[PDB]
Amino acid sequence: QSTQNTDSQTRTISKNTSTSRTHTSEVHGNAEVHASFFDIGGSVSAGFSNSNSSTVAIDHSLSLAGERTWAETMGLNTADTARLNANIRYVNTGTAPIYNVLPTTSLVLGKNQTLATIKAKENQLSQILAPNNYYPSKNLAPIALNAQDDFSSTPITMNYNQFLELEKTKQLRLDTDQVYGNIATYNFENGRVRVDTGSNWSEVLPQIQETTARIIFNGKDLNLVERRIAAVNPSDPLETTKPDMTLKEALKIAFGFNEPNGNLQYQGKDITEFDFNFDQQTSQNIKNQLAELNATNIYTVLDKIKLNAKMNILIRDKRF
Amino acid sequence: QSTQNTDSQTRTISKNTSTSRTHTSEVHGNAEVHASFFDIGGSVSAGFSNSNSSTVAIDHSLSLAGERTWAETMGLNTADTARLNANIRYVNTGTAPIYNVLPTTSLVLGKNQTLATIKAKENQLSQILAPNNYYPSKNLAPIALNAQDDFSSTPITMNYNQFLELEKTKQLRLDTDQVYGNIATYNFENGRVRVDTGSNWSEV
Repeated sequence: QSTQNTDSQTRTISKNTSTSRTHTSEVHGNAEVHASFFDIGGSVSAGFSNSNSSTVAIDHSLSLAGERTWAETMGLNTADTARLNANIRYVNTGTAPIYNVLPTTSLVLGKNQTLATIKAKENQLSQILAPNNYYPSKNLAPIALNAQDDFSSTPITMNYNQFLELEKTKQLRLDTDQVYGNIATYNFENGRVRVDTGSNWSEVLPQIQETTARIIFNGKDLNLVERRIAAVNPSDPLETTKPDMTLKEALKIAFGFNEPNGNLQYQGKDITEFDFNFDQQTSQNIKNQLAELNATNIYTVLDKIKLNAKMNILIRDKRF
Repeated sequence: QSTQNTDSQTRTISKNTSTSRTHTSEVHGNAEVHASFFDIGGSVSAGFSNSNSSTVAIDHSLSLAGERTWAETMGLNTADTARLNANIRYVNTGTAPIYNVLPTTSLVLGKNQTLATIKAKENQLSQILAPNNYYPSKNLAPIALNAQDDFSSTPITMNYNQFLELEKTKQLRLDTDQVYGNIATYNFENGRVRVDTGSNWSEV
């Protein structure tokens, strides 16, 4: 955005000089009739007129011209027309802490046109992220994602059509494609927990998901809580060596379910007040298990339902 | 793309002064015939006319000139006229997982004119890619390949003829020349699977 002002005082001096010459011939013609009481007369005439002129002229001119200009400019580049700066905050809803967190965020315009994929840089790195914590901690203002460069030296650019589409629709989603982070492990020697920057959670997580039943449960104030319980995988020889896992045992050890008087409960609520949903595979498996146990109502046989790897059980409060 | 506006109020004052001189000689000539009931007459004449003139003049001028300009500019560079940003997604149709994936993509205009070969940068890296999985996972929006630089700081540039050919034919293929990635191997000691960044799948 430019502006410009201008003043101009001009002074003009003009000398002028002229000469003229004129030759003018004229042929006059005249006729007349006169009459009296007894006298009549007539007349005829012609007039030979030569003429000659010479004119000299001279001029001076002053001219003061004052000018005052205003100007105003707007420059733009259709590739680089806007810069995104996303305030963000990390959450850890899991059970383990994660160290030196570097989420790979991706900014998405409209439906699924990805403006940019950004791995976090040193400015966005989070040293610790303990479970049920935010970074920065919830009282503090969210961190600024500004840059695409490894060294945080280039703006997250957006082009003209994208910029127009964004101030019209105002739809800018942020995907979390993946999260980098390290494990801190206990050192048996001097008891200190140390972070290995070699090992990282992406090595470990798929291993966990591939060998444990997943249970999502929201009896705690209708926030989803995802636990994973180790469960036998019949086709994998190492995975059969894990202790047998009944669903009731899983609820007890993972979600604080207990039986004060012979019935499963969550704090003061009975298990029957919650309902189960399964992914189609798990629904198939529990189908076969209810078939083998000759039961119909599942709640009577919670202690007899064996869990398996990659089971997914969602347990919701019935009232909602 | 530039635009410019302009205003100009101008004020002009003019003083003028003139003098003139004229010398005009004239030779008049005349002849006449008169007639009455019994009387005829004639006449002849000549007229000597000298003339002399001197003219002084003086002038004042005000001039208010208002001008209003609009202007508009489009700049371009024929080497750097367009920037490609390819949304992409990785698939693993194999049987093993692959770690820290960095595919070497190549953007190809038309038949086989390669616009650019790009190894993935840290932004496009995929930590795990388990078999029968997509990165990012299929519900999420595809990742943005933007840059040619090692540090993701330069746009994937395209020149004018290439830009025209692309908005005409709209043929922009993406080849996958090769894929970098590491193996995670089982550690017999403590049972953890660990990724060796030395060893990689192209060896295997």
